[PDB]
Amino acid sequence: VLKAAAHHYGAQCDKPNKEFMLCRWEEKDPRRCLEEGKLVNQCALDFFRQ
Amino acid sequence: DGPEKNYEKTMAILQIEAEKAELRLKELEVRRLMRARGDGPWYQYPTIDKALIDHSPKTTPDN
Repeated sequence: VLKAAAHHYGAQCDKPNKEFMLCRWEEKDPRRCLEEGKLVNQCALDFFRQ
Repeated sequence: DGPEKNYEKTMAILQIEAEKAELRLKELEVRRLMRARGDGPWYQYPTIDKALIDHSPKTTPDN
């Protein structure tokens, strides 16, 4: 299911996903970007909701 | 030749040799300190060069 909608998911949810990746690639600690991970999941859910 | 010539020559030779002895003892002390502390130009054993490290973005975020 994810792979079928993978391309559209990346296009629609680019900004929240990219922000989270930047956080994990700068803070270098999963305990500092937990909230950013939440936003990615929420935005992913909205993508599938549409 | 005159005796004063040999007198002055002896004085000069004594000064040179004594300074050499002072320098030799000084060198031994300096060498011991450098080899016991590594804070001088001598006895600087090589360490890994930091230039080799690559800071480019890796695959996993937590390096």
